[PDB]
Amino acid sequence: WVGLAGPQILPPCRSIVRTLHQHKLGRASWPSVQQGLQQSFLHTLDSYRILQKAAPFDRRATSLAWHPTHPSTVAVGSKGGDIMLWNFGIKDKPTFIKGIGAGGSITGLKFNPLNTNQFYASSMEGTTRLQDFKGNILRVFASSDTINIWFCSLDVSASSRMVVTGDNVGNVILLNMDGKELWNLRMHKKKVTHVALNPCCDWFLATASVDQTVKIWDLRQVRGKASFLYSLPHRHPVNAACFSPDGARLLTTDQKSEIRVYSASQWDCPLGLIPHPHRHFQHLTPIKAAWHPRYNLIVVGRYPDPNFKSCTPYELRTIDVFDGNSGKMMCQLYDPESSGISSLNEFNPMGDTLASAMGYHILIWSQE
Amino acid sequence: MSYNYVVTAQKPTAVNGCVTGHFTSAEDLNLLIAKNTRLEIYVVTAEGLRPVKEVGMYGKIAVMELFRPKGESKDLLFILTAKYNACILEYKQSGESIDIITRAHGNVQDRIGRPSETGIIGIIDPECRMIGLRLYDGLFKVIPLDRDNKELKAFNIRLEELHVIDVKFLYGCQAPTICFVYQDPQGRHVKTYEVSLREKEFNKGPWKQENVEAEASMVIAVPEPFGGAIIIGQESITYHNGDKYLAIAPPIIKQSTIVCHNRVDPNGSRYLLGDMEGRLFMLLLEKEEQMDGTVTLKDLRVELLGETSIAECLTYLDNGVVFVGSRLGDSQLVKLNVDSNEQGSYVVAMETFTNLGPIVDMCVVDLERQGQGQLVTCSGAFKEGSLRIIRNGIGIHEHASIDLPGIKGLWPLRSDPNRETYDTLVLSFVGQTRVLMLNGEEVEETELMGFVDDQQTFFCGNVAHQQLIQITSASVRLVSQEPKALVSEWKEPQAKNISVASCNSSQVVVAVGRALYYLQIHPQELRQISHTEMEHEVACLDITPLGDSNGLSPLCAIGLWTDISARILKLPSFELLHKEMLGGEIIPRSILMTTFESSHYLLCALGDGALFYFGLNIETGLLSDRKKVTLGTQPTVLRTFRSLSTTNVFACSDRPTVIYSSNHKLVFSNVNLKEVNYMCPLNSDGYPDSLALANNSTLTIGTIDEIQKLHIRTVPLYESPRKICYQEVSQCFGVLSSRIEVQDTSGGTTALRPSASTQALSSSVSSSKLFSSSTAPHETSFGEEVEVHNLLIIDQHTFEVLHAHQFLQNEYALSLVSCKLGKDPNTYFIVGTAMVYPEEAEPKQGRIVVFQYSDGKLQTVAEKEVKGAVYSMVEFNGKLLASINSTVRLYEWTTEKDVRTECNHYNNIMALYLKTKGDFILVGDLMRSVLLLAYKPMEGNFEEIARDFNPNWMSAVEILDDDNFLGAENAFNLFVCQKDSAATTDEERQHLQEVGLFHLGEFVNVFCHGSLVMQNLGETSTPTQGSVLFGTVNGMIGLVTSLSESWYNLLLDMQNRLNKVIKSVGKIEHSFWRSFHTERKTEPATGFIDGDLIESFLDISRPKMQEVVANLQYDDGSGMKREATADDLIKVVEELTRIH
Repeated sequence: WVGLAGPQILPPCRSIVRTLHQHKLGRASWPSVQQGLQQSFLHTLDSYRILQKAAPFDRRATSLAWHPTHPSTVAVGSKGGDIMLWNFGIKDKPTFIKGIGAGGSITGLKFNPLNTNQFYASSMEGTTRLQDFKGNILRVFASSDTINIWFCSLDVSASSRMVVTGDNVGNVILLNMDGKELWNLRMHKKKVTHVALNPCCDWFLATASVDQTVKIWDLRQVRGKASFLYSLPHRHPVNAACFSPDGARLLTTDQKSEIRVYSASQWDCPLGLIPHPHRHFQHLTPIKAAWHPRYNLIVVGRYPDPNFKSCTPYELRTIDVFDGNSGKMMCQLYDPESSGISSLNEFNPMGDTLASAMGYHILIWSQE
Repeated sequence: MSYNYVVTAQKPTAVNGCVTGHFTSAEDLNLLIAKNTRLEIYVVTAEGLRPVKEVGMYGKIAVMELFRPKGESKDLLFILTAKYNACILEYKQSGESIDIITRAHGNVQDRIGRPSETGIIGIIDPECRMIGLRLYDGLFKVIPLDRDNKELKAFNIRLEELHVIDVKFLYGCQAPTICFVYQDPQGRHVKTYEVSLREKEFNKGPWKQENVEAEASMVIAVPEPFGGAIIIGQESITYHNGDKYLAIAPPIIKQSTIVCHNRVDPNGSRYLLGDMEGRLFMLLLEKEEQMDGTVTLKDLRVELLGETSIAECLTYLDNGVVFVGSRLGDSQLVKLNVDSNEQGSYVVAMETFTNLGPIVDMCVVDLERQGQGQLVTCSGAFKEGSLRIIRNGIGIHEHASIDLPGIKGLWPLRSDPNRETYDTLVLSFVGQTRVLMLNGEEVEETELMGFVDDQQTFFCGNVAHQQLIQITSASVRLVSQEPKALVSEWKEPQAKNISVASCNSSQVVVAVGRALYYLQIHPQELRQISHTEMEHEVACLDITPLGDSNGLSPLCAIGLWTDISARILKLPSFELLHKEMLGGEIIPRSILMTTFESSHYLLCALGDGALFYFGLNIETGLLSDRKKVTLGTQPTVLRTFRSLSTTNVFACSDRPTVIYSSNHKLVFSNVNLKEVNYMCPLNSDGYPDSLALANNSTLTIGTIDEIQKLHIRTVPLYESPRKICYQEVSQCFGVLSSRIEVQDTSGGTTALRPSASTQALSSSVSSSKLFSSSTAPHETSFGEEVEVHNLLIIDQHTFEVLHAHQFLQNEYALSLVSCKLGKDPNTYFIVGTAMVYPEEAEPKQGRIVVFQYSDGKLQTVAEKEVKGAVYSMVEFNGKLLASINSTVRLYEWTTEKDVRTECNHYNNIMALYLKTKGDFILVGDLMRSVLLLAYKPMEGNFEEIARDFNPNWMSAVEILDDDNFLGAENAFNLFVCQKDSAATTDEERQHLQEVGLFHLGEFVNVFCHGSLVMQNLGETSTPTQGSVLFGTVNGMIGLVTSLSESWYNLLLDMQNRLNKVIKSVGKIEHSFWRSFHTERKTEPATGFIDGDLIESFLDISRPKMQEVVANLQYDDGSGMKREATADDLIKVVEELTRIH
């Protein structure tokens, strides 16, 4: 369960000063200093308690992307088809694209790594657009060809210059950034909820689906017809499976009350299991667990369930932060008068600001 | 723009592991030390170590193991880099050529996976069947070493034991059998497996498993006669053979943890145990011969042998000689005893190998003669805690030194005409001359006949017709070699004294008041051939023959007294061929003509220590290019020696210097010495190719360094040294020390062992009452047992570095910053305190305390309580800028001498590092990269200008100019940031772009400006622009420099060609080695150049040299392009070495 019985942090009782100086002397493993910082962070995260900037747009939030570089710029997607490009700390009226509203949900959005004036999108209209924030397409990377077939889930890798989309039937297309198809094989039997290719290994794809599996693939090696590398079975449908920065470890978030870590030295079987309510609801965007870009932590929206075996006696609509080696609650984020079920939660590139898709709202958590 | 140059001044001095075996020969016992990127190979002689080869590797040496495969006449070397470069290496000597050849090599890294917290572990099968490594958690890496596998291809085994503490291969089992301590929720346990290359998986060891002492760190493989494993921890040592278990818990371990072990006896009888306190224990395995069933282990016993320096590893060599690989202090070589002497010491330091590491802080100071520069003072740290004073120059190695004060001149001499060498050294004092006969290395006061010693000698030496000459004040004496006899004597006709002399092999030019006589040396004959008078008094003379001159100089150089001129006279006649006005008032003190690289010069030094020099034409006696240098306030006396075939000039003054030429311009290497008044080359039987050097008190015979070198002094503190700064006004250094004390049964404190602040006549303790303690003593880190920090400020003098005053801080204050300053009154020492309670992770109670020092009295002047932890402070335009925690405060100092809160900046997480330039402020925020702030006056507040995006865990930070910013992070990389301004209201000018990456390989505390070399105006060359020196945790101390756009490209190109040549020492590609590396990122590396590649240019064959220069279009400053030659680059790299 534990990724080595705790990365226990440094010198007697570990005051950061004591730890930092130790690091200075050569006497301190970086991974130790790391943990010390992580703790120092976890502490500042308790005073993050302030939502410094909140906003909506309409319909419901469905996709969240942090600008890869600016620690203020955030993109947000809507069940309607809305795209907000919001740089808070500027007070400048976010760039806006209004979508269909009917179908047209943005089921996935990543910024265009090669040009951040553009983004990619997984639309319920049945298209994966590459589009400018000043609302105009450049090239539709994939369109459906049958109605009722649309796409749910993106990634995209600057490094290998690839684009992957999962449709709602189980098909996964893989494109090069010009737009040429290399894939199409039906990798999953049902809706592909989440597609994510490895940050540290260009050709190492993880695909999660409603078929209650997460699949791991090699693109350069195994193009050869729906015959992956690993398939991970789950108690329920999988809402998301995304890699840790550095590519070792995968964070699986199932549809009911289970989050899993899968190690790179395995992949096949889970490292641990974190039990954590997040359930399926009607007009609720599926909860997804995510990594903190820097420290070894996990963020999730808790969604209290009278049937889930609560360890804690107090069960609120809190934003949960788990250890990630221990697997155990490092703290909760909760603003009465503002909190509700937080579907999506992503940290900055820098991990000093927390963006929360709170169903209908967008919340920005920052230290005083 | 933004081009950078990184060049290693110094070189890591810390030992990161040392291994023993038969690498070089087989009959040889070798010791191999790893420094970081450096591999040092030695042979163990009866008396010490003999250095055979030091190699540099494009990697940080992580695993270094010797092993002997069957059918190999010697031990091979296995190296693993921290970037996962693996290689097998072999010693080869081609008669006289030393070569390390890459047998097998590859990059064994997985394509995924996070390094274990405990780091890389490498072990080799006791039968060299395979290599086994632990790179990541839950995998065991195996390289099939057996048979021909040359790319070092490797497979992995899944390792259900996730958290591995230590692995080692067991001795004597029917399969490769691995033994390890691991950790699970149950505690720590020892388990064993078998490795089959055959099927590629574990199989199960000779015993299922055991519970192991709670804190078991070491796993020792015991050799054949026993065959078990020793497991060391705190408070316990255990033997496990597999069925057999035997353990002891000797009381004398409970003081500190055992860091390192080492086998003494090939059978495994005894083991050496290095401590952490710096102890050394002998482990003894009790052999019990039973009767038939033969050797069995009876018992374990440990005995303290005594204290070494804090050991990172050790290997016993032989004859009771041990090598101590220290990283915290000086590594050493020690002798062990059978019977312990006074104070129960079996251990005696034989040799102390100096180590600068860690180096927590350092500053640059101008101390010796103040003429730039040039010394660095650094740090420490624990009982190994020291101050290191490091300065650059040509060192002298003394071989004899006599207390013989007031020498007024020195001359070598060959008394024996049949002898090639010198045998006599003549010295002159105010009263007279004494003669020193050199026998062996033995000097001997005799006399030679024909030489008087009534009065002072101005010159003497071997001369023309197998004769000796002695020009005294009174006369000119010419002595005959065979029968030493006065053979001819010249005196000033009217019985006056000679006031100035000069002499070559066959000509003499003395001077009386104004008068000049030119004499000639002939058999038995001191033939006067010329007599003139000068405009004013004669200051000094030279008649050195230049070039194709038959020891007979056509010219005569002379300095004049009141008009202050250095003029060339046509010798034969005294025909004034060129006058030269020098300066006002100060009388010239030494003049000499000389040939540098077949070009002829006239140097001329004055009584204030100002040296002029000209390009003298031998034909017209024409002086050209008057260049002027100051070098120390003593009248500089000039002299000559011969360096190889090449001839240099020694500049005898309070700031001694040696001048030579490299291309056609002359270079001033600073001589590493106190005053030197006079000097002469002495090539004695007993002193070959040596120098006689006389200062005010001491004659010295010695050998001069071939090239400018770099040189160190130690000042031990027995305290961790922490922060340091120089208060030039009160002629004083201020150092923040800190000592480990043990919590007592009553109130805590109490040191172990006296240190710099315990031995402290004149010491103080501010008992400032501003804090309020807890009612019940919250003693954490043992409520009555274990250690406490205890931090004071100390004052070291300057010269002599006796410790002036010691001062104990708030008692629990950790104190993190030091400062010498002003804002109106006097020069203060300001200390930014911490206030660390065991116990809380976050600190929330600062203190800035202002001090004023004089006469050993150190007075707490002012004070300001802060609500955090003052991480750094800077003198800023008169104010005291301080990072407290998240916050950056400005602080002002008004009348009533209190430090008063001016404007703030709030937006940071850590804010550990500050560096200002003008009104600009660089901030290293540990938890989120770095940021530029401005103080705007006309305004009175802080304004964020730019933040670097991408979040760097920086080690230290530095400004290079108001546009470029330097960072080093936990990844041993360097990064450079950028300013700008961007069009139409929207600013990327707010984005500190990062424009330079480079994987250093070292960890940098402290950057700081200043240099170790003296810099030259007009001449030299400007591939160098800036100078930022930096301290490493391994004691390596490189410098970075601002390069030309033009220059950068050339060198960038150089590298690539240099890379095509140069047998890399494990076929590690340099570009890879340097390329910027994180656990998540790996990028090529731009904007930087490593001098270490550039400098290794001067170390290849002239063919390979011409190969690199082939096809190269070079600009030699003429603007008109030309084909570059090997020599053009040699004088370019030659120059670049002379910048540290």
